Amino acid sequence: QTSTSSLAKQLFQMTWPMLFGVLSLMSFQLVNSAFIGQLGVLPLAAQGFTMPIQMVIIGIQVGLGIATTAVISRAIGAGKTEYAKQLGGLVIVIGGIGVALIALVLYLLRQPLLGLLGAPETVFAIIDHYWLWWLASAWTGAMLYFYYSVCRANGNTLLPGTLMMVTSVLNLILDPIFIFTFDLGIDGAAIATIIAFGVGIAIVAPKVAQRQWTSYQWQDLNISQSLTALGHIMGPAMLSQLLPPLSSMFATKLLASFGTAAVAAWALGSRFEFFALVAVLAMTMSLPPMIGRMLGAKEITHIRQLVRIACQFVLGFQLLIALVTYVFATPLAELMTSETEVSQILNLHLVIVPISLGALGICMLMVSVANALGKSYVALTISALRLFAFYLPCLWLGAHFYGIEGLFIGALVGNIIAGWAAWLAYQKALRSENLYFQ
Repeated sequence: QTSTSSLAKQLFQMTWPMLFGVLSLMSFQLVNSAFIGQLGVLPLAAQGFTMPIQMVIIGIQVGLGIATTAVISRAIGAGKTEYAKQLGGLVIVIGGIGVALIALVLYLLRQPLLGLLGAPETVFAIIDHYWLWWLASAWTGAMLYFYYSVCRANGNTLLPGTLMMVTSVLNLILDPIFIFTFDLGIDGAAIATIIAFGVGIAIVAPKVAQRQWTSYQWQDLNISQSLTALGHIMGPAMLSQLLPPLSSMFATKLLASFGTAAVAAWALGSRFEFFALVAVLAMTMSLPPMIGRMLGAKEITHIRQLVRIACQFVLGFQLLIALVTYVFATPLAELMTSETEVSQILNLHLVIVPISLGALGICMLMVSVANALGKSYVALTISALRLFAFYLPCLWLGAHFYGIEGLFIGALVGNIIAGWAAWLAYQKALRSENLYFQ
């Protein structure tokens, strides 16, 4: 009886610092957009065309972290102590060089990239000097995140969780000082980020080295086999990241047919989703290290128990959020926007979609769990199935025959099927190979 209780408590202590960390980031990024917005239309338009490349940088970013968490934590479970810290140092290296190359390429090809996005001619002039500072903030942020991945892989989410809160507060304070006081404008937004993340790096890196989680003594390390182990998970994981923006991207091509108010409501509605799913998002970062470590230690019974405990939480916890959002949908929508036409559409989104978020959370959880078991291709399938087989077809059918209301209903049944399909893929993955014999 203690076994279930012990696992449930281990999961909670592992997840709650990740949760407060995730909440800190999204909170600041909202306040940061308000700060940039006070500069003018053209600056805010410049930040708008930067988000596409950000989601790609972040896509590559967490793709490596997922591989890092899975490969390293499993080595610890197997008792491969030295191999675990050598990999830690290897991740920091390939992440540092790889992201530096992307950032270098992105800046050189800015003029064509903004062409495919079709930006105003004035926005080009802002990007020329903003992306220099911003891509530097992107590299710095990726590095800090890589240190976090090494911490989580060693069973520590408290330290990255704590530093995410510290890095957000510092970023919040430096924002008005560098943007307005020092009068740097939009550049001050990126500069405030480099310093906030740099200070985060200054704290975590000595701590990680102190516990010998990173090593650069690669004298007895098979580089090619180690890069194969990482790349095996990293490969499909990045592709899995390229799909969720396409869920909201392709949805805005459909949206434009119903006016400028339907689009604005969906931007707000989908923004609510991320906050309504922070618990699952945090669990996506705390569950893989536990699973990966147990897989190496052949604790297969506890893996099944933990995943089911985590599944029961997500299903029940998102049911409550759905219920709360349901009864308070009208004042919530009117609080999120003062545009009456936008509020009414958003009102409909908050009583239809949120009840499906428990199913979508399961889908998210299975993708992260599948990756932790080394099943990166099983994970990619679930992601691709969710997007092209269920979500997009259901959105389009509802939008074609029933308009904005049908589109929301489509999102509902699309998430329910996805989550139920994600669970079955998981069950099938356990029967494909006996985990007791690797």
